Amino acid sequence: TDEEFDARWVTYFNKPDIDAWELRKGMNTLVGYDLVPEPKIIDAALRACRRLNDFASAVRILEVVKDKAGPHKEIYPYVIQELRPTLNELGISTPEELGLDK
Amino acid sequence: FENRVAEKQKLFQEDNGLPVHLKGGATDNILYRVTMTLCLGGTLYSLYCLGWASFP
Amino acid sequence: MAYPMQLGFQDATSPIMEELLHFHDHTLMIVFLISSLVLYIISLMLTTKLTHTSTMDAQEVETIWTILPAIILILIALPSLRILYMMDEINNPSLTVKTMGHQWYWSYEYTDYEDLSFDSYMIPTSELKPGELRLLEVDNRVVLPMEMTIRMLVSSEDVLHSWAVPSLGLKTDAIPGRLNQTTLMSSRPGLYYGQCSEICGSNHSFMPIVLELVPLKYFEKWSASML
Amino acid sequence: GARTWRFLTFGLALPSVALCTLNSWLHSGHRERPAFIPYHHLRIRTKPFSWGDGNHTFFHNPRVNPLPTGYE
Amino acid sequence: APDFHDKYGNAVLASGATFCVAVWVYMATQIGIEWNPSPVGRVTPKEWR
Amino acid sequence: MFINRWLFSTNHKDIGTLYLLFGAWAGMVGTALSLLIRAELGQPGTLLGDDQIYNVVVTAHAFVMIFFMVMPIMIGGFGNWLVPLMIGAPDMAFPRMNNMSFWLLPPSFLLLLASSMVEAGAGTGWTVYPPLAGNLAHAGASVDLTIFSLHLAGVSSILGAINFITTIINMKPPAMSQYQTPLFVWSVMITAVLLLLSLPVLAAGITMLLTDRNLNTTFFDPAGGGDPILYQHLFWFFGHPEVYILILPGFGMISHIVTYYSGKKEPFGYMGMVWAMMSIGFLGFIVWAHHMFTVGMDVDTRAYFTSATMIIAIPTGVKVFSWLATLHGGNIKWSPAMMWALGFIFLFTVGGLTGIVLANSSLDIVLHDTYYVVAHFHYVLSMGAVFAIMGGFVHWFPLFSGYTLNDTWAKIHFAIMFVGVNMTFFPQHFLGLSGMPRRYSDYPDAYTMWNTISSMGSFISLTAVMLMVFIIWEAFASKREVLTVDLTTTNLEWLNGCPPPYHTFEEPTYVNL
Amino acid sequence: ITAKPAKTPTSPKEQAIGLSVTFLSFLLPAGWVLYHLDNY
Amino acid sequence: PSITNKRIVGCICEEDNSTVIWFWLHKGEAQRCPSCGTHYKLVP
Amino acid sequence: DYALPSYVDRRDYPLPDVAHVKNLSASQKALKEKEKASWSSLSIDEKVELYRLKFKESFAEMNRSTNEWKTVVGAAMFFIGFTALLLIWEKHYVYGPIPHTFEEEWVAKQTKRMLDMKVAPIQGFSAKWDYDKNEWK
Amino acid sequence: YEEGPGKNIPFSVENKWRLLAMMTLFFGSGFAAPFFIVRHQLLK
Amino acid sequence: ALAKPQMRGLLARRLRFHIVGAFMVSLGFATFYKFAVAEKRKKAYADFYRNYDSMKDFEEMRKAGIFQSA
Ligand code: HEA
Ligand code: HEA
Ligand SMILES: CCCCC/C=C\C/C=C/C/C=C\C/C=C\CCCC(=O)O[C@H](COC(=O)CCCCCCCCCCCCCCCCC)COP(=O)(O)OCCN
Ligand SMILES: CCCCCC/C=C\CCCCCCCCCC(=O)O[C@H](COC(=O)CCCCCCCCCCCCCCC)COP(=O)(O)OC[C@@H](O)CO
Ligand SMILES: CCCCCCCCCCO[C@@H]1O[C@H](CO)[C@@H](O[C@H]2O[C@H](CO)[C@@H](O)[C@H](O)[C@H]2O)[C@H](O)[C@H]1O
Ligand SMILES: CCCCCCCCCCO[C@@H]1O[C@H](CO)[C@@H](O[C@H]2O[C@H](CO)[C@@H](O)[C@H](O)[C@H]2O)[C@H](O)[C@H]1O
Ligand SMILES: CCCCCCCCCCO[C@@H]1O[C@H](CO)[C@@H](O[C@H]2O[C@H](CO)[C@@H](O)[C@H](O)[C@H]2O)[C@H](O)[C@H]1O
Ligand SMILES: C[C@H](CCC(=O)O)[C@H]1CC[C@H]2[C@@H]3[C@H](O)C[C@@H]4C[C@H](O)CC[C@]4(C)[C@H]3C[C@H](O)[C@]12C
Ligand SMILES: C[C@H](CCC(=O)O)[C@H]1CC[C@H]2[C@@H]3[C@H](O)C[C@@H]4C[C@H](O)CC[C@]4(C)[C@H]3C[C@H](O)[C@]12C
Ligand code: CUA
Ligand SMILES: [Cu+2]
Ligand SMILES: [Mg+2]
Ligand code: NA
Ligand SMILES: [Zn+2]
Repeated sequence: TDEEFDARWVTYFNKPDIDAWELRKGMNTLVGYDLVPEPKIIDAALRACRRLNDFASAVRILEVVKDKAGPHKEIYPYVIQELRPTLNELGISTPEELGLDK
Repeated sequence: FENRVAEKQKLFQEDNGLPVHLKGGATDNILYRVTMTLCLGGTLYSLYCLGWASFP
Repeated sequence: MAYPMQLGFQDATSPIMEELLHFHDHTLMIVFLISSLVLYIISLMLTTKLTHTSTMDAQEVETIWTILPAIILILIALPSLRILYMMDEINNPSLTVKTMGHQWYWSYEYTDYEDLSFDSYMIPTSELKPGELRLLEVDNRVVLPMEMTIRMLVSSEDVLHSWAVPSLGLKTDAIPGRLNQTTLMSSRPGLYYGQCSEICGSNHSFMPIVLELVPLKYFEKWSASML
Repeated sequence: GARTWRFLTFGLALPSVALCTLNSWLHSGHRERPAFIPYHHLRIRTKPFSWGDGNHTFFHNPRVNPLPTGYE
Repeated sequence: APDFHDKYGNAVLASGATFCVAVWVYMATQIGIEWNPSPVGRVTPKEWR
Repeated sequence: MFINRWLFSTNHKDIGTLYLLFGAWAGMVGTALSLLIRAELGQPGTLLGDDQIYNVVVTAHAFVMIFFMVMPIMIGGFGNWLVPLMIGAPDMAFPRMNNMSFWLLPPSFLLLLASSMVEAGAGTGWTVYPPLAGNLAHAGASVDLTIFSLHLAGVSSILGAINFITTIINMKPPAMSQYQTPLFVWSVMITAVLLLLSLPVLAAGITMLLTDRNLNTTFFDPAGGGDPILYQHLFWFFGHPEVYILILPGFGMISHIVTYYSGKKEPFGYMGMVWAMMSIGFLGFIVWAHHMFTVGMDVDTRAYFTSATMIIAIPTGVKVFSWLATLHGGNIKWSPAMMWALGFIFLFTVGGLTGIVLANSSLDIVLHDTYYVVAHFHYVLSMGAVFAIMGGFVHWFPLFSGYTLNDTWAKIHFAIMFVGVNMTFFPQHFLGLSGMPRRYSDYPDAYTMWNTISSMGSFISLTAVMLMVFIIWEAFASKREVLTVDLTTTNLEWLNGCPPPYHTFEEPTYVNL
Repeated sequence: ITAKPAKTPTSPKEQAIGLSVTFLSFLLPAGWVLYHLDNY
Repeated sequence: PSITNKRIVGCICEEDNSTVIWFWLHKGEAQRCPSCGTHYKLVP
Repeated sequence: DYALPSYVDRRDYPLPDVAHVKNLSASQKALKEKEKASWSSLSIDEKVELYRLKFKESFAEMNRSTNEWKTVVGAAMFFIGFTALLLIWEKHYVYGPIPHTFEEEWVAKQTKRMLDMKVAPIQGFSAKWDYDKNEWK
Repeated sequence: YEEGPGKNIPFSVENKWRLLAMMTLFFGSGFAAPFFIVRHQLLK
Repeated sequence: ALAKPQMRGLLARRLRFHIVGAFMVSLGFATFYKFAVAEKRKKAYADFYRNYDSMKDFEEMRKAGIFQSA
């Protein structure tokens, strides 16, 4: 089920001592699927980036969420809406806020 | 006859840098030169024959 | 005969060529559709930023990919084989004519009743009468009765040739030591052209076939005149 | 291995059976029975059969198996 | 960082297309190639017999 | 050192390089012959003034393109380069015999070019049917030199097939089953099995023709109780497998190319692709008489050969749909090799479909020995083989050389070649339907327009060939050395760098169970 | 694929030379034979 | 095991996978298969 | 280099195996030290600098469309045009006259004879002639 | 034997102009050969 | 506030929609082709032969001088 898939990926990124290899393996695996990851999954991955002192990877994860949506323009702004409290809490600037959307 | 395979093993394993087709000694060189001379000479003769046969 | 800028078959002169035209129309519609589907699907696969790069399960889709092509092939083969068995069906011919291939001309033998035989050579371009067709005319045409079942027997006195008349649906190899049979029936009078259709050496391009289809009464008058 | 023999079972052997089933299916349907001729080398009766009336073969089909006196 | 395509692509496309059409039209119409088109709606049939 | 390395090779990579050079040279010969064909046909009348020479050119065109360009490039070149690398093997099983498979080809080619230079040539067609190919209608040495050319080519390929089958079965890592080998390796193993079984039958048939020409045998001579049709059965028993031999390595390269440039780790439906290639290989031995629908065989025989031939579309369609399903969801890299592969999928499909039209014996009566057949095989074989070769060549050139091509030039090359082959061959369908025979030096006037266009197309492809030579020069001239390529985790042939060292896998891969 | 900069870059002018010489190597010999077919 | 400081590993991540995952394994800290995360350690 | 992990900008491999920049100056090392504290205390320019140490191109950069199609299509048309020059040369210097059967008067006679023998009278040819009005339909 | 780019081939790429001459002779000889064989047969 | 858009199976949804569209187009083409080609051809042959007089056709050809034998 969708709920069980999402729960497993939240658990994966929530492991306190997740290492850099596991963060990369998780994101590189997840973006192979026919889906844009749920905000709860991205929230967990962004907090992993914080535990790993990796600001750049947090920005890259927001870029690949936008990318996975393809022409479905409504997905990225919905995701950023849902992540706003976490972005504010962790001081994560969006790619747009950084000019990296060119 | 006596089993002289060990003596041939020693000859063909000698660290002399020779490829296996020349490792038996001077007779290998002679047989190689006869073979290659007949092959190359024969091939040149086949081309001459082609030249002859290409015209009435 | 063919005409300039022709895309398809010569107009059918025999019932079996008519059948072949209808069967080709059916088959070409399938060829077009499958060609077009493959091109369309290529374009569909190549026109999205959406991705799915993880392992995909193939089992379900391979049922569609084998069953649907099997059905299509059956739908081609059924009418194909119906025509094959029609073109073999026992007919009672009223006439047998032999043709022998040679390097490079045809001979014809009408030996049902009289020993009539003659040779049939291409008219050289320098000898064509005004309005006659380059590489297609012969000196002696194959005079035959229209609207009658004719048995053609085909052989060769030298190398392989092949006796063809596209508008009648005919092509039978001419093999020395072998007597190959085909059936000819023209729905119409007129002149019907074909060309040698097995490479037989330097003048393969230059040993055509010309049938002259006339009413039975005129065929009989022609036969009687030949005595 | 088992994997290779399963591959042969599903990939070659059963497809062959399906094709021969298709072939048989297409050529099914009754052919016109031949004129009865009381040939003396056929419909042999040297002793009555041990079932029925003694004059019918074990898997007698009235449509295609004439008796010594002809079709039923 | 403008590349070769940014600098020359427009010129290559316009000059290539112009040259290609002009030379094929000349070849097709001006050097006596016999296309042998259909006589339908083109040829007036003339007595041959 | 130069003679030891290049005349006395026991190295799979150097022998692969020799085959690629040989094949590229043969391709120039074959192309020149093809342009002479289309120059003779490019306006009505005679150009050469000698129809025997036209027939010699057609015959040589086919033998050069099949035996000296396609098979050497696909099997000798890509096969020798890639197969050992893709299974982590240190070389071929028989590295010295491998070198003789190569060195038989220059003599084979010399015999073919001797055939064309003595007497009036072998104007037979590549089928070499008696009695035209016999000692009356083709007296003198030309046909015998053609037969001997084919004997040497046949020995080369039989010994090569033994080498590839042994290598692929015996020299994988001990943990790697056959079902863990890449599709290109499968395609070469299957091709090799077809060669091993088919070439000996050709060898028997052409040997019979040799003895009918020189030892007063009558296998094919009715005066002695022989039969020209027996030759046709023996030739085509080889010749149908041969057309699958020409395409199968191409199917293997296409699978690798489509997977690579779709950004995938694997082709869609691996076991279906293996099944389809084995099914095509098997069915390829039971269909040959579709080359003989006009020779006078029995109706039930025609019915069987129609039906068996149509079956090949099913496994073939699984491969085409599987390539499409490999693109599906890809991060597509529009590389020149990807363009070659997409051109392949479409043009192969068109040619395969006109094959299905021809499989219908009834319609084949009217299409046999016409330009419809020429159109069919120039789509599926000529474009299919050549597009797979050019895709493999631009994909793997950096592996083999250590240098990159100019991608923009390679895309221009593709675009020119796509226009040229379609302008050349598409109109030949109309010529066939309207009844123009093949193997003709001239045609009735009605056929002028489509012959004119076809011949103009042939020059466009020539421009593409010349540009290809410039593109290879420019890569060797500029010396852009490769650093990295992506997807090495699923493309083992790249993991030793570009070019790989003379000896690779001295220490084999570690693969556990 | 990633690569080092060209060791021996081939300028536009160098490419025009190589392209020209390549085309001429194909066209001149065949052209000579085809021009002289009459003489044959 | 290796006679040197690196060796190519192929990982068949699951039984009956047709896809083998290839990578150089270097001397030092254990590396992981990039597909399944299986650990490998070189032992010169 | 072939045997080591490498950097790749690929939309489907967003977190590559190595950082774009392997060897840091003292200022870049201090910024990585700063990265261990609150990111809210990081400036915009510092956030962009951390991104550029880790990655070479952004998604927007790696995904950009190019003008290459113009060069490819234009160059292909140039070489196809060059081909017509070869065909003009062939027509001028290789091809002699075509047969007299292509002369206007021969074609007019040949066309009448084709209509008189009713070539392709169902669809192909004679079908397009009006035999009542003595003109093309 | 010599290893690496430009060293695993039976021809030199040391000089791009010598290379152009060798490639010209190589592919040109193959392309020319059928024209000269046709000429040889016609001159019989 | 923005509502949740579909985030799962976007590639599969696109494929399904366009495979159905390709089917519908194939049906429309089969209808065009039956009318423009296959039925056109059946009707042309049937119309030609419905009142066809082979003797009158022969007499026209003979008067035009086409035949060797008549
Ligand atoms: C690459 C080489 C190659 C390949 C692969 C093929 C593939 C096929 N060929 Fe062809 N063929 C030749 C090379 C090739 N051929 C050559 C050289 C000749 C001439 C020899 C000579 O005389 O000189 C020839 C001649 C030849 C003839 C003899 C014609 C004659 O001389 O009168 C026939 C007869 O059936 C034939 C049929 C086929 C068929 C049915 C296939 C099939 O394998 C095609 C299968 C492919 C597809 C069908 C397309 C993909 C499928 C799908 C997208 C699925 C759905 C499709 C359907 C439901 C139909 N070909
Ligand atoms: C692989 C097989 C193949 C290939 C590639 C070709 C390529 C070409 N062929 Fe054909 N041809 C045949 C196989 C092939 N042919 C066969 C079997 C016959 C029948 C013979 C007979 O009837 O007996 C035939 C017959 C045939 C005829 C019919 C002759 C007749 O019936 O009278 C025609 C007519 O136009 C023709 C034209 C062409 C043209 C214009 C090309 C090409 O010009 C099309 C463009 C392709 C290229 C120019 C090739 C490019 C490749 C290279 C240069 C290799 C590069 C190498 C590396 C990158 C490593 N060929
Ligand atoms: C689906 C097929 C499977 C077969 C099963 C069917 C029948 C019973 C058992 C069969 C055993 C095999 C052979 C015995 C002999 C004859 C039967 C042959 C097979 C059969 O069933 O033949 C039938 C006749 O059966 C008859 O006579 C019937 C005869 C019944 C009695 C048989 C007598 C037993 C013979 C003794 C056996 C001796 C064994 C010796 C062992 C060796 C020891 C050293 C054929 O039917 P039909 O109507 O003539 O023609 C068809 C017309 N539509
Ligand atoms: C008109 C006349 C035309 C005919 C021309 C004849 C053609 C060519 C001339 C033949 C010259 C032959 C010279 C000997 C070849 C020996 C090959 C051999 O024996 O090859 C072996 C492999 O093939 C094996 O085993 C099994 C394979 C062994 C095959 C032996 C040679 C066969 C040659 C002809 C075969 C035709 C087949 C007939 C069927 C059509 C050894 O492989 P290598 O790579 O060497 O070494 C590997 C090392 O590990 C060994 O220590
Ligand atoms: C009728 C004639 C019409 C003109 C046709 C001209 C066709 C050639 C166009 C040039 O194309 C470019 O050439 C660059 C220069 O080689 C390539 O960059 C390559 O060159 C350098 C390596 O030395 C690096 O800067 C690049 O990364 C590298 O990809 C680049 O890919 C390519 O698009
Ligand atoms: C199928 C592939 C072929 C494609 C066509 C090739 C395109 C033509 C290339 C040019 O070839 C040359 O053409 C010249 C004419 O333009 C010839 O000069 C010939 O004619 C000249 C002018 O009449 C004389 O000055 C020369 O002596 C005389 O050899 C010359 O021999 C020949 O090399
Ligand atoms: C008769 C046959 C005709 C064949 C003609 C061949 C035409 C090929 C034109 C190539 O032009 C370019 O193609 C690139 C790729 O080759 C494009 O990359 C862009 O588009 C792609 C998306 O479709 C992306 O993958 C790339 O990253 C992106 O930069 C690029 O913008 C475009 O200028
Ligand atoms: C005496 C000698 C021993 C050989 C040995 O062990 O070296 C024997 C053993 C087997 C003998 C061979 C076998 O007996 C078979 C053959 C018998 C014939 O009568 C003589 C030749 C013949 C071919 C023998 C030659 C020779 O006498 C051999 C070789
Ligand atoms: C059984 C075998 C291997 C499975 C495996 O071990 O991975 C698979 C591989 C390819 C399969 C075949 C291909 O997918 C093509 C056919 C697809 C149909 O849906 C069933 C029959 C069909 C003919 C398949 C039967 C069987 O499932 C095959 C033969
Ligand atoms: Cu007689 Cu061809
Ligand atoms: Cu075949
Ligand atoms: Mg034939
Ligand atoms: Na001609
Ligand atoms: Zn793994």
